[PDB]
Amino acid sequence: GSYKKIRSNVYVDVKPLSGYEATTCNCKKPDDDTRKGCVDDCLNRMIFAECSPNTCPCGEQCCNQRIQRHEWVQCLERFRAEEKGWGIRTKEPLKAGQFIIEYLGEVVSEQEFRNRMIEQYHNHSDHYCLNLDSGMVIDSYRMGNEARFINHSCDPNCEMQKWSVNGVYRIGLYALKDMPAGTELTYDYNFHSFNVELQQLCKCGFEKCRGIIG
Ligand SMILES: C[S@@+](CC[C@H](N)C(=O)[O-])C[C@H]1O[C@@H](n2cnc3c(N)ncnc32)[C@H](O)[C@@H]1O
Ligand SMILES: [Zn+2]
Ligand SMILES: [Zn+2]
Ligand SMILES: [Zn+2]
Repeated sequence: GSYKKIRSNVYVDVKPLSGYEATTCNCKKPDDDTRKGCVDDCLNRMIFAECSPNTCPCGEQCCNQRIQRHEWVQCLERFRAEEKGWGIRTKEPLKAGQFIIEYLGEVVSEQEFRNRMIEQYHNHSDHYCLNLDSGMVIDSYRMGNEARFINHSCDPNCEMQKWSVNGVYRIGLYALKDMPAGTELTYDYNFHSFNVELQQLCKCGFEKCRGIIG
C-alpha cells in the first residue's frame, strides 16, 4: 500500500469545530521537574479536552497536551499480518490508557466522501477512513500516517477517542489494556468506521468474533 505521509490533518471542505474551548483547570504544579501534571481529575481531561498552553497552571509539566505536541510512541513497526494484509505492532510494552498516536488524513464532508467512494474508492479491497463528527470523516486512502495500517478486532487492545484540541475535534489512539512487545494493535472499526456499506469478513480470530466488520 502506497500513500502520502502527513504530520497533521489536511482539512479539505469542512471545519470540525468542537464548539467549546478548553478553559483553565485547577491542577497543581508538582515541584519535582520530572513529575507530570494534569493526570487525575483534570477538568479538561474530564470532558476530553487538551489544555491550552497559554493558560495551563502546569506549563511544561502538563500531560494533557499529547495531541497538540505530537507525542506519538516511537516503537511502532509495520509487518505482514497472516490473512489480514499489513498491520502495526508495538516493539516495547504499552500501558493501559497510554496515548499511542494521532489518526491523520484528509478531513472531508459526508458528501465529498460518498463522491470519493464512487469516483475512486469503488474498486478497493482495503478501506481507510474514520468517523469524526456529524457527517465528517477522516479519509486516509491517500494521506495519513502509520495509524492507517492498524487492523480491526472484535476484541481490541486499543480505542479511538475523539478529543477537543484548541476548539477542534481530533482523534487519538489510546491503549485499552496492557500490551507486551510484539503485540499487534487492533481497534473496533464498527464504533468508528463510516457506514456506506463497506461490509468485509472479519478474521480477528476472536473466539466470539462478530464475523463481519460493519
Ligand atoms: C485501515 S486498513 C488496515 C491495513 C490493511 N490491512 C493494509 O494492509 O493496508 C483496513 C483494511 O484491512 C483489512 N482488515 C483490517 N482488519 C481486518 C480483520 N480483522 N479481518 C479481515 N480484514 C481486515 C480490511 O480489508 C480493511 O478494509
Ligand atoms: Zn489540569
Ligand atoms: Zn494541563
Ligand atoms: Zn472479528
